[PDB]
Amino acid sequence: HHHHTDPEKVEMYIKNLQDDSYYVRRAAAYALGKIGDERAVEPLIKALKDEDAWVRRAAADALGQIGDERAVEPLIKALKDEDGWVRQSAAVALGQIGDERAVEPLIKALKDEDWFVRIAAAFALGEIGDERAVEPLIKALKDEDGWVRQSAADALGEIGGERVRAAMEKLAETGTGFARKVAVNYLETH
Amino acid sequence: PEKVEMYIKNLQDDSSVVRKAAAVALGEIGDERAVEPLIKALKDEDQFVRIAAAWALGKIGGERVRAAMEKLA
Repeated sequence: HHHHTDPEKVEMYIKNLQDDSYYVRRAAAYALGKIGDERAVEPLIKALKDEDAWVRRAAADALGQIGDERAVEPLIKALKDEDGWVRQSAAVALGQIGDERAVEPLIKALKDEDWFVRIAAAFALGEIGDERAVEPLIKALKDEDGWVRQSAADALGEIGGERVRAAMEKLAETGTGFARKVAVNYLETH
Repeated sequence: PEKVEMYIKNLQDDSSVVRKAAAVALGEIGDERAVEPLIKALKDEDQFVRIAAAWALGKIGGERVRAAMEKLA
């Protein structure tokens, strides 16, 4: 059986976002993200401030699935959460929304202590496609983590433009290691 | 809490964020049962599920090494 978007099911899960249990609050945020009904936006925003990190993570995730821009400013605040997975979730959600107000908080997240947050910030910057990210991404080509380094290289390919082209033309001669290979490959594929 | 089999099941959910959340949950449990399902999740179509599975396997492996060294010391 396949189902229609059910308003009674969404109202149930909205109420469940204020449930005493954290497992119920978490499951509600995931079900609301899966339904993708915009009624869930303001209650999901309130859940980004939940006491439990699992619920905040789920609310950020669902808000990115829904893709509503009302969530931009609260997701910018969640990029500063104490929990690493909340920050990773908020970066992905901001990339999905694609609103340019997230560019500067995402450039800061490229310097996160967690490798998984840095990948998600690079990926979100590649999605937004804003040139302001170029020099911060070129710097992330020296990340200690290889997956962070590839994510920054993939995001540079996504942005393109004259700033990326001039930066890659230079880096193919001035760079070392992975960064130099990135620039050489960029020049052969463009 | 014996909810490990529920998250192992969630590693097959159609919602990429549910499968990612399952891999993270399993990394935070630290149970060896999650090892074979998480190694499979390293081939997931979604980048973030793969990242969560590599992270979870690291957390489980560290806990395994720590508990074994703890017994010795």
